[PDB]
Amino acid sequence: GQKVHPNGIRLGIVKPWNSTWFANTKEFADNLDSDFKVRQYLTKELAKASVSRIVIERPAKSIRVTIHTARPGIVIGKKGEDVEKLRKVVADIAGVPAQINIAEVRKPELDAKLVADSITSQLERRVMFRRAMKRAVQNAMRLGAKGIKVEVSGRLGGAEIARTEWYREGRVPLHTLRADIDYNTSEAHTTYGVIGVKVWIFKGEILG
Amino acid sequence: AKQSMKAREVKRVALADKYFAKRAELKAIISDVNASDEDRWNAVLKLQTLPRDSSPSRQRNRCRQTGRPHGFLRKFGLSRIKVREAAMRGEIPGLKKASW
Amino acid sequence: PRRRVIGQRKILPDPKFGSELLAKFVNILMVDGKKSTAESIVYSALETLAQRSGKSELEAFEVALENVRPTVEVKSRRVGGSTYQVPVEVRPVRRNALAMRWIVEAARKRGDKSMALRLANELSDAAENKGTAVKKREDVHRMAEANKAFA
Amino acid sequence: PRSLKKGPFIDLHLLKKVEKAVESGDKKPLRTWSRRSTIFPNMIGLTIAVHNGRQHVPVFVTDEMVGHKLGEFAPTRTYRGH
Amino acid sequence: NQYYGTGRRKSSAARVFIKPGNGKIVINQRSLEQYFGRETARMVVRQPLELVDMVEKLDLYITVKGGGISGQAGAIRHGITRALMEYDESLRSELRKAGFVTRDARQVERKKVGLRKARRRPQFSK
Amino acid sequence: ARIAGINIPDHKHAVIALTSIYGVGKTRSKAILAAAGIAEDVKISELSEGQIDTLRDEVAKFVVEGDLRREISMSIKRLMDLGCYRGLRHRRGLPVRGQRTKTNARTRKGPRKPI
Amino acid sequence: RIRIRLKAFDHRLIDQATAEIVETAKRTGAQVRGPIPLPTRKERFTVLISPHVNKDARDQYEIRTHLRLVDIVEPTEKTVDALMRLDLAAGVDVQISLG
RNA sequence: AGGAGGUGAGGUUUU
RNA sequence: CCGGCCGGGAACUCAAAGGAGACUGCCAGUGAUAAACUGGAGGAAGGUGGGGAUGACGUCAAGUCAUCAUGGCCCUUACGACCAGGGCUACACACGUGCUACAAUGGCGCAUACAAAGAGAAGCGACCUCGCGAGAGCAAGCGGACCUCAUAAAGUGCGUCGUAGUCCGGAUUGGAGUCUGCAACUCGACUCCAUGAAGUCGGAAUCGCUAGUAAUCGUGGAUCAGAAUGCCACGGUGAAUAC
Ligand SMILES: [Mg+2]
Ligand SMILES: [Mg+2]
Ligand SMILES: [Mg+2]
Ligand SMILES: [Mg+2]
Ligand SMILES: [Mg+2]
Ligand SMILES: [Mg+2]
Ligand SMILES: [Mg+2]
Ligand SMILES: [Mg+2]
Ligand SMILES: [Mg+2]
Ligand SMILES: [Mg+2]
Ligand SMILES: [Mg+2]
Ligand SMILES: [Mg+2]
Ligand SMILES: [Mg+2]
Ligand SMILES: [Mg+2]
Ligand SMILES: [Mg+2]
Ligand SMILES: [Mg+2]
Ligand SMILES: [Mg+2]
Ligand SMILES: [Mg+2]
Ligand SMILES: [Mg+2]
Ligand SMILES: [Mg+2]
Repeated sequence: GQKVHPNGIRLGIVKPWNSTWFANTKEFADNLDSDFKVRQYLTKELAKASVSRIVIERPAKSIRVTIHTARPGIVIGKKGEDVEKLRKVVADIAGVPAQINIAEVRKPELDAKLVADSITSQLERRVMFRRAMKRAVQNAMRLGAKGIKVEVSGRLGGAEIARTEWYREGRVPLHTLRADIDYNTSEAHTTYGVIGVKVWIFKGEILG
Repeated sequence: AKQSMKAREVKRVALADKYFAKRAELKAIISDVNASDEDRWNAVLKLQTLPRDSSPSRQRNRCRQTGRPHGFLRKFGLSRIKVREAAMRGEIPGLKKASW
Repeated sequence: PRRRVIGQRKILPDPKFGSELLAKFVNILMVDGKKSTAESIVYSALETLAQRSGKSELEAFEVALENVRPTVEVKSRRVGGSTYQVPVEVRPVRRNALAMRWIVEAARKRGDKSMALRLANELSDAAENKGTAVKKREDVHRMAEANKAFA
Repeated sequence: PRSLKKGPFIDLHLLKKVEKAVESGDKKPLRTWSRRSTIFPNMIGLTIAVHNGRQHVPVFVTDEMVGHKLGEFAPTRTYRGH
Repeated sequence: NQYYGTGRRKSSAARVFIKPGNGKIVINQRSLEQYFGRETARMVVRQPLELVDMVEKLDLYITVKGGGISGQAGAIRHGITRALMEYDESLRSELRKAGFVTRDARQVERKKVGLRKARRRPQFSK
Repeated sequence: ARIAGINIPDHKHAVIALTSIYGVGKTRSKAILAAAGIAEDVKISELSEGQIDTLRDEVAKFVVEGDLRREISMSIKRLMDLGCYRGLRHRRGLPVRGQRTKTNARTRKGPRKPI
Repeated sequence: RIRIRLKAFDHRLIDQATAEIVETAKRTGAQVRGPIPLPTRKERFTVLISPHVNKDARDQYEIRTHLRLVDIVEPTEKTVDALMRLDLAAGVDVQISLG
């Protein structure tokens, strides 16, 4: 615990924010609480569908949610059977009219959240941590990424003593801010305890 | 924090919002310079009979996620740990660590 | 310190006489950044010393500084487990700094009612070759001459 | 201390109990928990056992104790030296 | 023809306007003696004019804001030097020799976390 | 130079001199001087006797050493006899206004005393 | 005689918004005083980073609320309708007043 | 670069 | 109408947006024709121009099961739930971190200049009246380069004290009061009238600091109905020394 969050340190330069709405002191707390509620609802409902990111905006006292996911067909439904329900519940929670947008995440193996969730699912399904890490690293390195690092910590293999294992392939410069670093974490709850997974992906430096 | 603590906080908020006007009237009567010396006494007599939870001074500001009383920030409505956790991921707009 | 060579910094001269030794003296005498009070005290003391001794303020300060100035100082060598205090010649800048520091300490230890009066009396005594400042100088010289056997 | 214009503070649950006893003459030791209330002249002559935290300490109110807070006459923490 | 100069310091800013005249000085609708009580400030402001003999030939009007007495004096001196450089441009080689052309850059260092001051670390004991 | 039964120094100014009495400070000295029409740059000496007489008359309006201490002692004894918390703290020799007794209570505890 | 204040968190998004507003004004009118930058609100927070005993380790965050002002001297009815008509992206709030 | 002359807490334990 | 106030201006500070610039780029010398080192030419900055964030595989089975999540154990008419009072502020003591000081480079009285950075809608609270004073009343303005907080202080000039436990020191204590808060006793803050302790530069030993740094002087903010000498930032004066 001596490392800083790359996504939090690259907010100003490269990485965008997950919430681009404006308010004042009187509304900031309420907006953050509503965003937390809707994010908790979405991450609990769309668990099967590979969901990557949720951006929230509040223009003209209305809420615009944009879900970047890898399974738009099952996220939406047959002809709007689930997206309409999601819009209705989001509008009911926020007290304002809602507009939901869907974005497709091409190359799902290059997204930190999806890979971390897959690793967590495999760990809770009793798949080998080393095998999962090697498969994920190889897939992410062959689909066109310039570097990947995967770390797994805590009660590996049902042992009585925790440990921290990790794999690296390529280059993952964390001290370079202009570098396009995608980082995320995940937690698996197995009968032997809790296991933490962290993923860093490098997508090339940015100029501008 | 604790479900009991959160229930106490929400009950106190509801009572304060219910009895805000009645207590304000009594406070105005007490603070009024030109008022009956017996009416001003009956004002405090009636005021001290109201439930103590109906006072804004008895409700503590906690985190809307956990309920931690210490480290609370009013603008964000969360504790210091949760504010940092949200900022590092980007849920809070324009909250970037800087230097000068 | 250990590696770098320290270049000196520009020191602003005083306006009353256009010198730099007076500016260094008022900087040494200054505490908590009270440069205005230090300058006023120094100017009053210099005026009193000049009207006492007939000389000018700058000449009186120079002769007092020359009288207080030492030439050698005892320092530890520590070849092995030995506390050998070996004498060595002192640069003029450090001589002036030590003289000013000793004058300030003597003025502070003086029992008069005003710091300006204490400083003026100490400067007069230094010019007349007396006082605790010249006693400290004599003690340093005696220690150096006792340790003269060490090169 | 308390603002002079507001006046002394006293709880109704003790005010009623003392104003009844004033005419009732039931000088048996009353019991109370409100040690934050002032002492009125009508209380003089009665015995009140006030809650110090564990039990009720009895106090006989006198003339010299009017403006003093009631809780001042009941020790809270036991101490006898080392 | 009115020449202009600007000077800065830690937190001060001074605009100086120079005109050919008889050396009178106006600062914030006042005078140098009434404004700067200490004469070290007067020495600082007149130092360029003492270095190059143009005291009794330039009437100047100065507006200053921010900082303290020394900061305002330094900003005024810098503005006067810039105005003189605009006036003649042949005095730059001499002013830079004494250090008047070069611009002050020392600023109040910010306070940090865990230290009672900019560099004053708290006391240590085992 | 004798006021209220005590002696008063002569080389000091009137305001400082009046503060030597138990119950008179700078405010109660300046008020007396203003009421009696006496400046503050003058000393006890260099003054007539009518000024001192009217100064004593104006001082008599207040409470001074003879009655000042009696009132304080009576209040302390009343508190101790009543048995209030403040009176008990005075009996024990501890701060009465509300402070810390774990550390930094030397003024009431007296000098340091080990086991 | 009509003043609009725009507050945002991005100096580029607010610049785009005020440029669009200036273009709309130049289309449906003229005599625009131009975008004038107003002082930025630097709101700073200092929080702890450990859930336990660590005082010297803290994180300092800041929020830079950028502010712009636009004044229009010929507020025609069509210009006012278009200004109320057009909407801006999130993260920018616009207050419109007459004065 | 080769040959010659010296040259270190005087002591200070256990875990 | 003496106040940028009112016509007026895009010149200036300044408010922010985009750019230039500082990169060993040149000159001379040394260096193994190199890297590299010393000086100076220009230049606002010369060698990382200053400061800050950013803290490599890893140790300390280091800390947090009481931010939170969670494997396992534990009670489920109580290790759960509600309320009143008290306690977390005790006290023969020992320790750390800081504040006030021990005094003339000063205390006190009058007069008078120069700032920066921030907060404000259950809020900031002008002007005026009253109270010596904390503050009370009517009541504008401001969601804020506009209005309030908010007078900056140290500083300077003119006087007094004249080396004393002092016109230093304000501890402690008594009385009378103000504000917030249903409710200031055990325990809030502040004002006035008095009281005016110990202390006169501090033992072994030890701490921080190499420049706008140390030292010193004020200001603001988070927390908060009210409650910091603490914490986080801001500027004013401003060093000595480094063989
Ligand atoms: Mg870190
Ligand atoms: Mg780096
Ligand atoms: Mg829980
Ligand atoms: Mg509270
Ligand atoms: Mg600390
Ligand atoms: Mg420590
Ligand atoms: Mg206390
Ligand atoms: Mg043994
Ligand atoms: Mg050079
Ligand atoms: Mg352990
Ligand atoms: Mg525990
Ligand atoms: Mg405690
Ligand atoms: Mg004086
Ligand atoms: Mg008045
Ligand atoms: Mg003064
Ligand atoms: Mg005093
Ligand atoms: Mg007093
Ligand atoms: Mg260093
Ligand atoms: Mg508060
Ligand atoms: Mg400072």
